[PDB]
Amino acid sequence: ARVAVLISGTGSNLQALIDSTREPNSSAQIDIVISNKAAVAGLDKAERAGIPTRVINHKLYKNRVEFDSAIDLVLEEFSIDIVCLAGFMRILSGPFVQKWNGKMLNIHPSLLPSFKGSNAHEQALETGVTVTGCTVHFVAEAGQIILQEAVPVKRGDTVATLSERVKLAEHKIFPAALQLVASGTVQLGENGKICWVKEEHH
Repeated sequence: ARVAVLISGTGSNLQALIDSTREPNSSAQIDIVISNKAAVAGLDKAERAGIPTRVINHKLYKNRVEFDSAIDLVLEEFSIDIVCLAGFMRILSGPFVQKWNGKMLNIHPSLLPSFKGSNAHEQALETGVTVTGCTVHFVAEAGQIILQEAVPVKRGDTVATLSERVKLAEHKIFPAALQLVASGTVQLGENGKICWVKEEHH
């Protein structure tokens, strides 16, 4: 499967994703990294790895739909099968999300549905949970969960220490989820729920 990664900044998890696709039995290849912001660290990561990049500036389009259509055109030109969001900070339009239904992944630094939105680590700490984690899910208008990994909150943790621990888990589950979807092992059913598929090819 041909994969695109959309970013807005540092491209958190991008290197983890790249590394996984270099592995022997990978079902995925990262073929393009697209940013809505020029000269961000994630682009440099991609470029240093020899992966094509594109910058699509939202300020050059009339509205959200026009902007997302420009992204989609690039995805079409590169024959992309699957999209991963790595710190993408714009809201994708309904039409874009619908087209990419069951083919676009995102990650969140909590065990959804807990701690939705920004600052999930601070939320976990303020709430006083002893268990948090990360969730990779398909993107919807939210979206069906593919994988989750629980991560302990330790006594004395700061936002930084908890964030680093959750990031190590993300480095593991984002590529694992990508491989599941790229291989066809995990697919979105016609009923809108996750389907674990037994593949014909052995």
